[PDB]
Amino acid sequence: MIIPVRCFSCGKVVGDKWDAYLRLLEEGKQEGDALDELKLKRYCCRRMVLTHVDLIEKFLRYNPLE
Amino acid sequence: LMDDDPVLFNRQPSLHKMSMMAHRVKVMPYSTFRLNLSVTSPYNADFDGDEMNLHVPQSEETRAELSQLCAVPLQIVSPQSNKPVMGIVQDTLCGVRKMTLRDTFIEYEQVMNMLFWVPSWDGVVPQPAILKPKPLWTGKQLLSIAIPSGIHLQRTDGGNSLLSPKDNGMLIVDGKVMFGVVDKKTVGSGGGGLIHTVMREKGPKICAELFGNIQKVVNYWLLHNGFSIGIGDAIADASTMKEITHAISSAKEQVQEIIYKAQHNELELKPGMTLRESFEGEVSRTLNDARDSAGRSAEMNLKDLNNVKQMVSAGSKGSFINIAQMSACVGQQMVEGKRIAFGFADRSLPHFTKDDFSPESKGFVENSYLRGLTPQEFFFHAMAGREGLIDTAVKTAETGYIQRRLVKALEDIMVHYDGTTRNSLGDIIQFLYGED
Amino acid sequence: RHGQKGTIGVTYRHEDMPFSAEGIVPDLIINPHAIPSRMTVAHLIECLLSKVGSIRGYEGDATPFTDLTVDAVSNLLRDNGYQSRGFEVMYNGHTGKKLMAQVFFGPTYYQRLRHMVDDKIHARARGPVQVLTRQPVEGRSRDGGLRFGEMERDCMIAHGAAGFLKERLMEASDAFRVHVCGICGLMSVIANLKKN
Amino acid sequence: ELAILKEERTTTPYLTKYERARILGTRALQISMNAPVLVDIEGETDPLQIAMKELSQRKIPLVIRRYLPDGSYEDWGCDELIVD
Amino acid sequence: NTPIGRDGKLAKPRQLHNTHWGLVCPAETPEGQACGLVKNLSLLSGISI
Amino acid sequence: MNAPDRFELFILPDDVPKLKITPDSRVPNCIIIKFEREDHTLANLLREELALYPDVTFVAYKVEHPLFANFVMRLQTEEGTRPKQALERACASIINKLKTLDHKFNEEWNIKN
Amino acid sequence: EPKVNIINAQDDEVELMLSDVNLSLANSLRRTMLAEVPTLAIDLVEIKMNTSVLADEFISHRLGLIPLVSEDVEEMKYSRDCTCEDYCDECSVVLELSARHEGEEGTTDVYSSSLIKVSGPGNLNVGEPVRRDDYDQGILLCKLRNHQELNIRCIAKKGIAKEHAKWSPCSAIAFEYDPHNKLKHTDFWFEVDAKKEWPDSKYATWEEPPKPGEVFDYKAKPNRFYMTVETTGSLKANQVFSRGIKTLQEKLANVLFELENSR
Amino acid sequence: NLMGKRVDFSARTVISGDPNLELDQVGVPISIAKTLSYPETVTQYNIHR
Amino acid sequence: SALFDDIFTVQTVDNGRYNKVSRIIGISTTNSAIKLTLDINNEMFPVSQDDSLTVTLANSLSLKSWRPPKPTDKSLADDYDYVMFGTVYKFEEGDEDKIKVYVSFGGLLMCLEGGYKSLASLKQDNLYILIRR
Amino acid sequence: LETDGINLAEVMAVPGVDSSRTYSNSFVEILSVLGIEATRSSLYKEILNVIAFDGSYVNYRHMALLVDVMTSRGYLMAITRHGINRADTGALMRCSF
Amino acid sequence: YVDGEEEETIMIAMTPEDLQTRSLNDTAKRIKPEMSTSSHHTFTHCEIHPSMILGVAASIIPFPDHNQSPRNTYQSAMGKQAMGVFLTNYNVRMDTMANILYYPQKPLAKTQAMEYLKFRELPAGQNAIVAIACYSGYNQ
RNA sequence: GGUGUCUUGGGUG
Ligand SMILES: [Mg+2]
Ligand SMILES: [Zn+2]
Ligand SMILES: [Zn+2]
Ligand SMILES: [Zn+2]
Repeated sequence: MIIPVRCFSCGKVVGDKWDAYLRLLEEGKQEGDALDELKLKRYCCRRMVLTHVDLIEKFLRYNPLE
Repeated sequence: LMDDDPVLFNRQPSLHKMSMMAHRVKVMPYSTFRLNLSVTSPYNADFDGDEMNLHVPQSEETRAELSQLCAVPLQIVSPQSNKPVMGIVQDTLCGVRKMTLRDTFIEYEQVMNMLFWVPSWDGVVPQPAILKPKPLWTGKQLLSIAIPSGIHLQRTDGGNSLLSPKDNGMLIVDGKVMFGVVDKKTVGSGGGGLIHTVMREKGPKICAELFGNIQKVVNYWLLHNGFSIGIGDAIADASTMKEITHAISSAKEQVQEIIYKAQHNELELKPGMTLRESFEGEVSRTLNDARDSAGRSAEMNLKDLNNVKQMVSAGSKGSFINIAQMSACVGQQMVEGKRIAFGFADRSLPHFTKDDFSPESKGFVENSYLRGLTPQEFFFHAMAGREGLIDTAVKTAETGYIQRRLVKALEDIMVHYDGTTRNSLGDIIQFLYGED
Repeated sequence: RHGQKGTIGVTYRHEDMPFSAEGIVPDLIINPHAIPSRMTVAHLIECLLSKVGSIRGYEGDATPFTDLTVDAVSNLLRDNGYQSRGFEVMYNGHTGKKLMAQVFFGPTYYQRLRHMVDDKIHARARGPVQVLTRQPVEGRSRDGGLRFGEMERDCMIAHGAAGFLKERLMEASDAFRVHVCGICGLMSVIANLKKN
Repeated sequence: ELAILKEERTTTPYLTKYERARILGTRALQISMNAPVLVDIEGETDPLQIAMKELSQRKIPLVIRRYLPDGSYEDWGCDELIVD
Repeated sequence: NTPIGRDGKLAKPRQLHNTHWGLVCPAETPEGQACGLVKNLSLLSGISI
Repeated sequence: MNAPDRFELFILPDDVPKLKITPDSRVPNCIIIKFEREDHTLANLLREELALYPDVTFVAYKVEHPLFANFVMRLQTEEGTRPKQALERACASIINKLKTLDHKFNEEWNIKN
Repeated sequence: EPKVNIINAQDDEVELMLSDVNLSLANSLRRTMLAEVPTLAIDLVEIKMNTSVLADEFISHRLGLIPLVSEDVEEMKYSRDCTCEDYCDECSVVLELSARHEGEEGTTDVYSSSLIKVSGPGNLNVGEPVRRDDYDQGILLCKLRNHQELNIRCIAKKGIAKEHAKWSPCSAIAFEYDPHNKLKHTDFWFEVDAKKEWPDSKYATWEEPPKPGEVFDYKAKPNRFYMTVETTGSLKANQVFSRGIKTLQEKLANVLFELENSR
Repeated sequence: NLMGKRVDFSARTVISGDPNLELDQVGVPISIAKTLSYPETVTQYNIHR
Repeated sequence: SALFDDIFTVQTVDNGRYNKVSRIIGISTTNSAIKLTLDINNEMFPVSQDDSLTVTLANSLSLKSWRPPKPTDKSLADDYDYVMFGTVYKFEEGDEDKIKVYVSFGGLLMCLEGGYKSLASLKQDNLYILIRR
Repeated sequence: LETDGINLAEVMAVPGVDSSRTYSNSFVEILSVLGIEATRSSLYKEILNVIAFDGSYVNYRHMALLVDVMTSRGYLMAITRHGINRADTGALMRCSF
Repeated sequence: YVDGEEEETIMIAMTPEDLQTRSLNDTAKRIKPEMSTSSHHTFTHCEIHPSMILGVAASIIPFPDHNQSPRNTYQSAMGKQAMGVFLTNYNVRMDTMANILYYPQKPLAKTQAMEYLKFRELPAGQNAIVAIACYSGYNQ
């Protein structure tokens, strides 16, 4: 839905890295290199960001009803 | 409802009298029931969705009936096959096999914790098997702590001597294990094992407490030892792979020779059997023995540290066929007792040519699960599994009908005070029950 | 995704769970005794592929009937600085001592199924009865009772518990009182209890 | 007419599991209705355990009437059947 | 859905058949009394108009 | 709906003592201690501290159920020593060791700054 | 006798080797730092207007998971030990979040930096959401479109990680000992050779590998422990370590107190 | 309705395994322990409790 | 104060089946036809082929709850390198002068042949085994 | 010798055959030829064969009781309504089935 | 297109590589079948890809050719009961029951078919870190 | 103080 604040397994804060990750993917860096640069070293933290599906973009498309 | 109240506990279907047993209550949080794991065998239960019913007796007479007739300790031995039905299962087994190996040693601090974990421990620390240069206890000592005193057990496995080079067989003297790995043959539900012996000599209460003592000791030791399984436990080295593939090629050549003999009118028939049925029986024999030989090679390749081998050797899960199918060859698929029929015109699948009797055409799967099945082999194995699912889904109704009819036929039959076995009309069925 | 269903038996906190040398702790610990007799090798292969994909930052391809092999995946995994078969040295959470055996460790895709215990837990002491039979109604939502069917009766008969059976079928269910004529044996007796 | 004399009683001298269960249940129910207790109650308050104590000391004042398939019966006091 | 019905223990129409290849999924079928009677189309299956 | 509160792990009630000592009569000069609202963190520390004293002959602990936040500890000592006294001695020793550890860590951290 | 040797020391993490201590001590320290070091986290949320697509308790869970500066949290009181019938200014920190999208294009992101501390037991340095830099935007909380609004009053309280993971000052405490398996505490699974098939520990070069002529030693215990504490910014690494030590000290002092005053 | 029937004073829920229970023990949830009941006659041994 | 003193020459050592345990065979150097088969912990007392072991069997270490030994006390085990405690579970008073004793050291097994005059006093409940070199 | 089809009485007479040991797997034939006790023996043999085929072991007394109920009246009583409901028991038992 | 009846008369190559017999020795990759009985094959058709025989539910399974078929059937049944995000407009719909996972994650090991099944756009699971161990006995 | 009946389809054990 929206990026989780913490890593499930260990609890590192990954919620402040989604925008940097998107900008890194924009400038051509492949996913492993982007995750390396954000200093996500444990594969739990890495799969937190690598497997996220951002559905809030899809939910926001339905007009506010008030 | 409070602690130690007797309640009747039940899982459907109730196929035998040990599907409904009386338990003592212990109140706990969460919304799920809790069962000791050794009683999951008589219920035929597991923990992947199952539900069970609890009935509360509403008077003192029904409380006494439950506690004195239906209680779990009283049902350990069954009259169906005069053997125990509750045994040691899963980790407690695998763990006791690993713990009672000859080269398993324990230091003083883990020994102290394990001793304190035994509810019936009498507070006396046994002398260590090794006193110098460092006190070490063996797992056999710690397991012998669990067994009550006054127990003698003796088993011979393949004519072993009293010095047991393989550490097989079993000798128990005054409740202490002298030699022998403790596995399914000793703490399983088979007859003549340790559970049956303790039941017959000490009674149902001490036998019930034996399950708990052994479970606690082995679970602590396994918690601090560990046991796992990985993809590497199903992988055989190159030489065993060469042996397996050579055996499979030899069997394919044998099948091709049988095919040539049948086509040139040289096959030797069997009594009560057609030339085609003889041909099919001979081919099935050949391919089954091929799979068995490849499996034997794969099993021989496995080290004593292989985790699959440890689970099989403990007898807690899996068998030789599982190792064979995982590592060497899935083998031949059968649909309704026969090989894969020619569902298309003169072929099994439209990727074969007509009248091709080779093992690959009619459902022999040459690969293992590790290697992966081809699409044809995948489809044939799916057909066989579908046959199994249909059988499982469809036969249970006939079986339930048969058991209902048997119960209605025999429901009115009771042993009377004069020893006779009579029905509700008073007519004699047997002058003495069981003739003994 | 390989037929490996199960329910949660217990939950442990972060500090109680076993950890690897990198401080990674598992979300989930399943039992080894579900692999051998079920022969779900794809589960282990997929755990290995998922580990490699998460380490190298891509998604593993697990399409059936492709030319991928376990050996290539293990070569990649060892090149990434991990034991090539997915084993890791883990430590005991309670004591910090190493485990004597190494543990197959990695990510696996799990599913949250619709069956929750809180939608199934039901108890009934006394409650609504049926109009016709005066027996407990049927249904968890209606606060019903559980059926003590025929095979349950067979098991109680095998146990020889006659009193328990009578109490299940009478005082825990539709017990009633009727007056019969001692001469004609029909329940046609008109009774006025307040007038005796 | 249907009672059997104490000399020709040919049933087992041992309390069966069903007889023991019902005797204990009935005694426990009786004691829970403020009946007098024959044993010395030291620690236990549960009527079932008190009934077990009475059963062991052969002090339960009850009678088992064992019906035969022909309708006749034998009478055995609880104190004279043998408890294991 | 094949409307055979459960009145009859003929296991033949419940069976995965050779001609099912490519047309109906070899693995997806309900457990129990609908096993083999309720089928599921393969991804590239198509029904003529 | 049956889940207990997550603070009952550590918050001691007013009617529940923190610590309760009973003697083990089977062996001489031994005591059984039940620690309420504690877990392996204190238990393992105390156990491995006590296991290294010459006058302590037996020491062990267990957490009988993971869903209940307590542990029970069995501790025996020699004839002259009392197990209680050995328990205060172990507590004081671990306190001193932790204080020394803190001092050295602070000095190292300051130099590293 | 205990010794500490710091190998790397920055604000979020400290990597240190611990020596001349028992393994139980090191593991107790790891457990205490993971579970029993108090911090501050939002424990009570009050919704005024939430017209976002996200649910009220979804946003509440996310807000509870936001790290807050907890440097002075030890001078604060547990909300179960204050005489106040309702959290007073001294046992809680009150935060405000107000967000709103004006305009008919674009999406307004709601970040943790938008949280504003209103009250709290001043001048204690608690409560502020942790920023990485001066220009940090914090954690993503929600997203807002036209006329969607978020008006929230959060309460923050003192707690430990036993009660809920949101009070954990640490993410992952790496911990290991005996890189060369001299003590033989593990027994390596292998296919061909156990030395080739197992990667070396990252602290292998800190200890001498065993010589082939060497025999097994049955007197050696574990004596050197390599551990890397990491934080979420709520506390600093040295603060986490020192307060874990202090928490262990006070637990032991509690035990000592009960023993002496049960006499 | 006569050979089998629905009964009061019963409960049902998912089962779980517990290595720390005795063989003849079953763990009962608090909510079920409070919903179900046992009628206990008051006597001079249980009146205080 | 000992029951059976002797010196043995190790003949074969087959580690094979186990990793920390090896079975050794040894004939007495002074009185052949006295055979000894024994399982021993490798990591506590490594043994090589043709090595010479002084083996003692005793019913006590003096000159019921095990507690760790102090430095200050003394026992018979002070002069040896490898001490084990075991249970005699078979005394085979067999052929002419073949006498076999079977001892289980917590699952580590021992067999000892020889004439009756050597092993007559080895008919005990529990036996210590002590080893040098 | 093993043979397809069944004729016990006439094959039993054929010279060269051990007339005292010929056996049939149709116990109805046994009943018609050899009597009811031989029928009981054959019935137990068949049930034991079917059960113990796969290595399962059922204690003797249970199958003995089952075969004694089926041969108690002098003729083979099948375990069906057509067998069970021709007894002299009460109406309520028969209706309950 | 071919229906079941026409399939009787055709000779289908299983993969595009099967159209030519190769002359290997890979102990890991499975031996693609010899097909030696027939001297010269006259193929008329080729499969586009053999994995297309599976349906919607079976296509989620990773490496279904390494499993025994009953487990594939059980997963085909159980994957339909898995909490996910059935639709993106679940907030303007009013249904009797609905379950939405908080944080759906796409799988780390994926099949090609899920690109067409939208399983990566509307996932129904989470990648947990799993150890396989007999840790304390509560997972038996 | 009193929360109704029957069939169809999809699952869990
Ligand atoms: Mg199940
Ligand atoms: Zn992480
Ligand atoms: Zn009348
Ligand atoms: Zn306050």
